Amino acid sequence: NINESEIIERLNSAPSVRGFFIATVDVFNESIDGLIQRIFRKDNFAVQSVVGPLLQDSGPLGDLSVRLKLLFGLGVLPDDIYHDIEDIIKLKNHLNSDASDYEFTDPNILEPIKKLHLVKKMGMVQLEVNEPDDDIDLEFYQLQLQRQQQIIKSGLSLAIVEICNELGK
Amino acid sequence: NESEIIERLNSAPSVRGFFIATVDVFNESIDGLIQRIFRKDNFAVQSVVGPLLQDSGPLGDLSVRLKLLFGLGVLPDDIYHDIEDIIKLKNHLNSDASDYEFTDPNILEPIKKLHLVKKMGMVQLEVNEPDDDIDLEFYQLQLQRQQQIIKSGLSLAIVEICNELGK
Repeated sequence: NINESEIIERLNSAPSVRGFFIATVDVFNESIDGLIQRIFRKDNFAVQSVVGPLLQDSGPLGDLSVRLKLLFGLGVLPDDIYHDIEDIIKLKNHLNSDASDYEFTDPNILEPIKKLHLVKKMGMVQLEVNEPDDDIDLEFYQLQLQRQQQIIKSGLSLAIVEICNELGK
Repeated sequence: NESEIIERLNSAPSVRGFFIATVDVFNESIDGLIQRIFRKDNFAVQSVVGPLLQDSGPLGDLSVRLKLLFGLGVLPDDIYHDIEDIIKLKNHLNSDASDYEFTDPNILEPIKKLHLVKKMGMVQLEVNEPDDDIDLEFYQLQLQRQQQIIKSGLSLAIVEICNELGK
């Protein structure tokens, strides 16, 4: 349970969508930084004297996105993982450029998340929406809509958790 | 391979000329290394790898791309430093309005400092003069002889380095 419950606890904690996505790229960031470090000899102080700078923020390999391209290019990440992470990073940036807030139930969020290889792998679960003159009562109309969101977000969180597990092997 | 590059180092008319050809050589040898160490197939991969490697890309640079090859464990310490070291030097030269000569100290000392020139075996020195004048003829001709062997020595180092880069 450990590692997983930690990070998914962390994702729950995220109050908002923008909050959420920030936390997940952060999560990935740490997760591939554990990898980058497993491939550049953890140790020689001589060798870290090249590598450290290479990988610092200001360095040519400072940035998460480039760090992905490398690992992918280098035959270390699988296609499907390379794309998913990239796709999520790119989504976070969009939202972070966007003045309007969105919800996990919204087309321009939900649809991105469907395209993602890993939700295609794990399949997905969604609560049926509000329809006029269907059984749903309007006093609950709202709490139910929150509840759709928490379902979607949780599926996503499981995807993310899976992804970090692969990155860990 | 081994030879059409001894011709390159040869046809170089000058210290500056020499070092420019020699990092060109380093540049293309290491290119083909870097290239084989990366995935080199699928469009999607060549779609990511293409631009990563190209010049404006993060791995555009030679020296960046040596740095990474070293950190991956691919290049031995000795050869990383030597290439790096010879690069510092070509650049030095390329920023310096003064022409030097292989027997000049700012030039020969750092070349004697490389791991291969110590290791393959081009080791010596030579007193600075000439004694007076009525002597500059003779002395010119010894220098001329030394330059050409120090030139040759480094050339051995360089072509060796390259034959490792491919191996």
